[PDB]
Amino acid sequence: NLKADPEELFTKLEKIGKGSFGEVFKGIDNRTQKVVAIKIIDLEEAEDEIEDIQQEITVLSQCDSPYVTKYYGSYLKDTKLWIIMEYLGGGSALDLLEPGPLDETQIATILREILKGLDYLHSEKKIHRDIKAANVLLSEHGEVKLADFGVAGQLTDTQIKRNTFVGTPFWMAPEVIKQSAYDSKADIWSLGITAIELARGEPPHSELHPMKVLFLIPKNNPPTLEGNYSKPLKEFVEACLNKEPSFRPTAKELLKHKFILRNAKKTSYLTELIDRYKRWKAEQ
Ligand SMILES: Cc1nc(Nc2ncc(C(=O)Nc3c(C)cccc3Cl)s2)cc(N2CCN(CCO)CC2)n1
Ligand SMILES: [Cl-]
Repeated sequence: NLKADPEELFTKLEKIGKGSFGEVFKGIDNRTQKVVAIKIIDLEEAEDEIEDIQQEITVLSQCDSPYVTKYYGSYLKDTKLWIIMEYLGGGSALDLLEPGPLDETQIATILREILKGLDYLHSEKKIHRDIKAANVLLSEHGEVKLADFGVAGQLTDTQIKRNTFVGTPFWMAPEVIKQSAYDSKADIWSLGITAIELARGEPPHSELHPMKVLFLIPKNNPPTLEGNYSKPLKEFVEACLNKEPSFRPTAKELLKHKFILRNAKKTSYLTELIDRYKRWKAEQ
């Protein structure tokens, strides 16, 4: 369902990011005047990532959830491919960390919405494989959605596990680094690392070279959350960061975890964080 002539339907506005894959622009849906995000990739300079792009578009085209960035479509325009998504204006969860620490209500609220996204994806037999705060985006009023499906994987009846080495090293599950047969439980490990990232501001080993953690993670005991945090938060992290994937809970099970039930509140309260970042960035 590749479409054509994107500028008949969208207005391309200013660059807002990226990067490695391509360049990302703000845009307008001319039909509704809603704002969109447009990733433009020139495919005559592709040339190996082309297979990954095809996979990314496939995954995007099959997702339909409040907890995953809304996909408008992929458009051919001469030599270039336009990947068009809803624009979320609140920043990423990583951005929201920059001015300072979160409290456990904010951490639980964000984790609960990530979990609803993971529950959705995993129920569709999809694996995100790059869960981290940078890939968790917020609307300007605090809605929280998963983004960047650039390395997302799909399980099928004939392929019940993946084994591809993808992800971001600090957040990668040990079985992914080992290139063992793995599934959605890899996302649950990454969620654990993300919980530490939300609590501490950065993942375990964050001051080491990424290549070095590739040997450390499979060997070392799993990270724990250290510091003056509630016991249920520490337990939530511990549950996620089990070396044996089958011992990790599902996303569905974690939604009922004491940490989430006791501390998560309305997403609209996250506007406080969004405002904090806006103030901070304006003074930086
Ligand atoms: C880089 C960036 N994106 C933003 N919102 C997005 N919504 C959806 C996105 C998305 O779907 N991208 C994407 C695409 C399009 C294809 C493949 C894969 C992916 Cl990941 S990106 C907001 C933002 N700003 C807001 C907050 N700041 C001001 C504070 O003062 C800074 C600027 N900056
Ligand atoms: Cl928004």
